[PDB]
Amino acid sequence: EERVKKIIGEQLGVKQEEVTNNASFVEDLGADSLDTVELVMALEEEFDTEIPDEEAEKITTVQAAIDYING
Amino acid sequence: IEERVKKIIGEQLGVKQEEVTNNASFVEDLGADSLDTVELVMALEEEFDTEIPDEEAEKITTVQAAIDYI
Amino acid sequence: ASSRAQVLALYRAMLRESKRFSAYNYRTYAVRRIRDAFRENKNVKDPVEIQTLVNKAKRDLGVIRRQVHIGQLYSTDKLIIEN
Amino acid sequence: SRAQVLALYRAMLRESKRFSAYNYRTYAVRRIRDAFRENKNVKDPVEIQTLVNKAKRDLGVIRRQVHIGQLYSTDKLIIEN
Amino acid sequence: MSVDLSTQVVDHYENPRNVGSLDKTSKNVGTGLVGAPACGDVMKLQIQVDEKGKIVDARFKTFGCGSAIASSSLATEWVKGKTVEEALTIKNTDIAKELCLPPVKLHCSILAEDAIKAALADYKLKQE
Amino acid sequence: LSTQVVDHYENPRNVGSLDKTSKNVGTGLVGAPACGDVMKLQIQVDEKGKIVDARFKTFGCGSAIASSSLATEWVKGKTVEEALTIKNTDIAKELCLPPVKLHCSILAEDAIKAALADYKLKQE
Amino acid sequence: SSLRPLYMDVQATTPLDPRVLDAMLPYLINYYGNPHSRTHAYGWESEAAMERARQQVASLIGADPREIIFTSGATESNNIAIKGVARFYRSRKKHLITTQTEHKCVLDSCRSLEAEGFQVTYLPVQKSGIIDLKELEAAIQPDTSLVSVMTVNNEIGVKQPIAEIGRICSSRKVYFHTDAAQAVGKIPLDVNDMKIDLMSISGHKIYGPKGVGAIYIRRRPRVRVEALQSGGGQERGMRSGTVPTPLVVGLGAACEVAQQEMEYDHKRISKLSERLIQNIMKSLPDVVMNGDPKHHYPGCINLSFAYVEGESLLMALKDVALSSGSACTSASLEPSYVLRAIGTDEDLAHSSIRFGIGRFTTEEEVDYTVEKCIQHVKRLREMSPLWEMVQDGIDLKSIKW
Amino acid sequence: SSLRPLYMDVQATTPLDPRVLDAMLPYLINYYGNPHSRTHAYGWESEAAMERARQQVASLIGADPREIIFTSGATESNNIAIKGVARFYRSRKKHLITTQTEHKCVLDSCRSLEAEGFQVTYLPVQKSGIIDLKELEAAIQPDTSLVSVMTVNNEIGVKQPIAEIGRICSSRKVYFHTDAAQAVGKIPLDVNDMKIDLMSISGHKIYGPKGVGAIYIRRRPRVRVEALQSGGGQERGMRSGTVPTPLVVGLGAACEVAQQEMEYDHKRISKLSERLIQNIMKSLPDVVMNGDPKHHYPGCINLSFAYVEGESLLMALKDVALSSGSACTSASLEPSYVLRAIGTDEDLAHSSIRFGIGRFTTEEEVDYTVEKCIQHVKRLREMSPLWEMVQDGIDLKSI
Ligand SMILES: *P(=O)(O)OCC(C)(C)[C@@H](O)C(=O)NCCC(=O)NCCSC(=O)CCCCCCCCCCC
Ligand SMILES: *Cc1c(COP(=O)(O)O)cnc(C)c1O
Ligand SMILES: *Cc1c(COP(=O)(O)O)cnc(C)c1O
Ligand SMILES: [Zn+2]
Ligand SMILES: [Zn+2]
Repeated sequence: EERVKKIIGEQLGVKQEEVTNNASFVEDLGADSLDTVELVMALEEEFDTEIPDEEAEKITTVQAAIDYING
Repeated sequence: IEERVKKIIGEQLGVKQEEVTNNASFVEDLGADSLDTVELVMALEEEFDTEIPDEEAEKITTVQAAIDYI
Repeated sequence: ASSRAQVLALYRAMLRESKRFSAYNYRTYAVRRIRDAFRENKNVKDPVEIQTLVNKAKRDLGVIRRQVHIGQLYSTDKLIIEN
Repeated sequence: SRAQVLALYRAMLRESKRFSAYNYRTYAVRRIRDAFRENKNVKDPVEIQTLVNKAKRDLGVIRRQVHIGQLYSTDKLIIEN
Repeated sequence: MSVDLSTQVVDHYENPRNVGSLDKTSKNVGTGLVGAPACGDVMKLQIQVDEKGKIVDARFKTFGCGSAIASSSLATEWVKGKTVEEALTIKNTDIAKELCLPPVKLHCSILAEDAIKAALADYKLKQE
Repeated sequence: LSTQVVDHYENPRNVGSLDKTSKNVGTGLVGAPACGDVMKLQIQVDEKGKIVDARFKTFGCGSAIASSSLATEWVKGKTVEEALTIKNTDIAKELCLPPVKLHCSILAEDAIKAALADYKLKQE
Repeated sequence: SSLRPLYMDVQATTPLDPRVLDAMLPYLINYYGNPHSRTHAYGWESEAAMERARQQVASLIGADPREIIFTSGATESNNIAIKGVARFYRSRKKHLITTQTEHKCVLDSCRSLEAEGFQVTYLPVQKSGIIDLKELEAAIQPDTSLVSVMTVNNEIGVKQPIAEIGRICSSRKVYFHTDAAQAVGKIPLDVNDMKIDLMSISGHKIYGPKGVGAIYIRRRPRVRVEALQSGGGQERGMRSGTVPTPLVVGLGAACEVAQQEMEYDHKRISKLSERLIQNIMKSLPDVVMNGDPKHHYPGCINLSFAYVEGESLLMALKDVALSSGSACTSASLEPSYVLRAIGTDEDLAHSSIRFGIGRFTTEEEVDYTVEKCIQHVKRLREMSPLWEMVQDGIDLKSIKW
Repeated sequence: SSLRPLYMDVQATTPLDPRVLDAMLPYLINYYGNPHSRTHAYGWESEAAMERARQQVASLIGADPREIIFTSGATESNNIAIKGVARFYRSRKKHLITTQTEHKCVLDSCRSLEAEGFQVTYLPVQKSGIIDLKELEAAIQPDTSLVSVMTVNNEIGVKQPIAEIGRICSSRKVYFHTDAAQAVGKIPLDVNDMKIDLMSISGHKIYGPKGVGAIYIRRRPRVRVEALQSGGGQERGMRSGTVPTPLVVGLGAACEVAQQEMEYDHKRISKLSERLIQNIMKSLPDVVMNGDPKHHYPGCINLSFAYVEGESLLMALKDVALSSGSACTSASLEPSYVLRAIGTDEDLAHSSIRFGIGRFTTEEEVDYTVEKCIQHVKRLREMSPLWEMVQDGIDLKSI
């Protein structure tokens, strides 16, 4: 369903419990900017979308990603 | 220098400009075969920078038809 | 029952694709040889030999497509007579 | 800048992942990653501009070679299953 | 999927037939272990014969190329329920024909033949 | 291939011929041995010993053509004694001739001196 | 970054036929296996392509595939023929016969053999450029090991009477080799009809890839050759080294295509050649064609423009890629030995240029080249002292150094 | 299931690096001029590209561009070095020195020279595959003109002590040639630091195109070499013939890329090699590595699997392209002379296969190869009579 959380952990190698909806990739999950790029690309491959750079720029939290991956 | 497709047609079929009446037929009137007509319609696509698609192009057999389409 | 129509599209395609060659020599040679070839075989009546020529023309159509594409990828200046 | 840099990274990854060949694809992706990460902490702007320009040339090469591989593809590897 | 590698050889390799070993102590089994010269291809072939001279089963183990393994397996299939004298008629050329072996791999067939003859010699030698 | 050579190539100055019968015209017709580079250079001398104009025609490579054009341009308005100081090495330096083409410069110098020699021979 | 000039120098090299590049690319991308790898699929597919190409060459020249050896080019091929045949029979035969217009690789190989104690006769040619068969017969010696004569001249295009030479050599039990680099794919060649024993083939002369060639070594009445490149024994032991798969694949594609289009190419190339020559001659006097037009390949036209130096004309035609046998423009200032062989006056030897008409040449290129040729020959003639003297009727008496 | 198998045979040849092909195509399409045509623009641009590539190669090996001669491959280069040097100085020197593990082109060139009246010393190697320097010094004679030793072996991957050999040869006024086909672009090479006089380079060993190579001929002290290919004198008269522009362009691109990526490639290649070896050794006993691992290039791993014949194993791994030095795999049935030279028992010589790890090999490829290798080696051992006897012990078995 919204198992993007799984993906996030796979991308960041963090326990499924540590992908809190209110979590920030950099502030909380220890990712750099590159990790974030590879993350949004992994979501592009998993959900068959093309969230443009101007749209990707706003994806900084898990709940934001879940939200976007609904439309 | 307007709908001078006649020039193009004349160049392709090598007929005098006077024999390019709007009522002229490529095969019946201007002595062209089917291949010559293919190269002709392509020549119009290249001259007017268009892509008269196949489903529409199939019906272009007269000068007035060519003028009409554009 | 004539394959005439199948031929014609092929002709059209083979000319159109050939006309995209970036290089003067390849473009001119391809177009002229396509024309002269179709015209030379216009009077063939044997359906099997005709199908043979059609299949060969299809292989050459794929070749022309790939080579025109590559020639676009590595294009260069036009010839002095091009302008 | 910085955003331009990241845009470059994304572009080179997206284009690289289209390689038809397993060896070319995997190699391209991994080398791009290791390269950007290896240069992550460089500070000299001139060397940075150099690396960026090199990355642009390598991006054009990646595009052209990916297209070539698409025009002349073949069967996949046994390990792709 | 190959070149000068016949399909029959591939069948006798990927699907080795009569692979195994018997008890050399049963006095009713003749075991011949002969190896090839130039190409260290070694063949171990054991045959088991009940009374009346008929081969009741055959097993082998071979250290060698695919053509040697397949040649030996084919040997065991051929050395099925034939006369101990019948086995004397097995010729290397029949094997090479059966498998379409090129000249470079004939060392296999000549070895397989040898193995058969090595086994028969031990059996007769087992009858004091 | 230097740019100066290209400029004198077809942009050559003073291409033509003069009247060989004039006692005031010196005509030098020199051919090279190694190849077939031939140079004809004619000069016209005023009463004061100044070269008032010169014309040439040369059958040879581009570097020889340019060498001769530069030669006639240089002898523009100089003294018959002044012109003797024109050196082939000055020509090759002016044109940046590579070593393979120095025979052109040597031919131009040779032509100049032969033509001046013809003039002096006509005054007697 | 200005516009590019027309290519009229097909005798030096030819562009790749896009079909050939398409034939090569799969092996430059995905099929990179070594054809000598016998233990996996990459080798199997590479070998398959190589052998297919071999059959293609054999089909073009009418030989058995087993008689085709892949090389790096026509130069290596001629080296193998001359040095291999020469050395093999050295114990009993030390005389060779070739001609003075042969390519520089044949001549220089023969020169090295002379430095090694061999005897070599360089047959002269008639003013037409064609050898005299009688001098060939009378020149053959009992200890003659090899006769080498090129099929088509690379500078003037004259065709030698290959078939009759084959008959002569056969009747004398002498090996016959032909440098066919400029003929393969342009004129019909059959080794058996022509009694040919060895033949040289260049890949980049027939719109194939650079860096690959072939040598035909007859296997029927077997021909013995000493291998020059030592190694692992590839190519029946005649040419050790890794067979360059993509290059030979391209070579085969080129030979096959040439077999398909040979007649058509000859028709239109001949038309363009006649057009160029006839149009230039009708507008410029004292222009002489070098080589007999009765036995001449139309794709190579060598013309001398009397009273005009070659390199000056080339510089005039900065928009057309050409070549000349002029002393000038040659590293060691040296006139073409080919033109000296046909007895060309020194002036015309310095006044010759070579036009190449090829598979891809257009009529427009021909007309442009003709116009510029007329214009600039006129301009240079108004600049030429020899022209002036001829128009005045002077006497050849220049002064030298 | 017509899927293609993994490539683990980088020592036989390597794919084009897309960078090299991109470097080549313009000269296969638009820039088709002959580099020896001096009178028009097509020739000029071809020559320009060719000379630039030359600077690329020289830059990779630290030589002067004038010291790089283009050839058709490493075979032609080795022929030029050995036969050329040997012939030039024949009037006063007729002894050559090489080793028993050199490539067949060096060996056969030396053989032809033997047929030409030269005497040739084939140095043996230690079981490690490394020559013994003392035997090299002691082997040189007053009329020794040339020493030939390859840098890295193509069958076992051992690295020879190039620098010390250079010192010795230099101190004796003897020419030093090295077949560097297996080292260029994989391990560091500097011609001057190593006192090298001639070196062979092959394009298709370093992700370049097939059909092109180079020979480095020193100009500093100068080395005299007799040209083998007669012709018009191209390449300073050493190698007549039309230089194949696209091929030399690709070779140069390959050399530049190799200079860029050599360190990275060595790091990950070495890590993967250690992975393969350690993982195979822990799961299959009686597997022996041929060649000293202390002086060894990780890209070439030659292993003998006791009690198993090589070609049967190769056929078992129908999903991996490999190689073996087993007699039962050569046209003329012949076991690898390299393995025989390093003293490997003949039986284990028949049990060797070669894994090559290259610039593009993935860790997944390594793990797959390891797993299938274990599985099929076990299966074949249960089929092997030598296995059975070893578990029970025994000696001969007639021939
Ligand atoms: P963000 O979280 O702040 O990330 C930090 C970044 C890198 C974005 C930025 O802030 C930063 O730290 N910059 C310092 C250094 C830098 O920006 N370097 C960028 C250029 S690195 C480079 O050169 C890439 C290497 C390209 C080679 C790839 C070759 C692939 C193989 C080709 C196959 C055909
Ligand atoms: C062009 C040519 C050659 C050149 O051969 P390559 O090895 O391909 O460069 C040889 N002989 C003749 C007659 C040629 O015209
Ligand atoms: C592969 C190899 C060669 C082969 O050279 P080619 O370029 O194929 O002619 C020669 N020597 C060594 C050591 C090699 O590994
Ligand atoms: Zn075997
Ligand atoms: Zn000159």
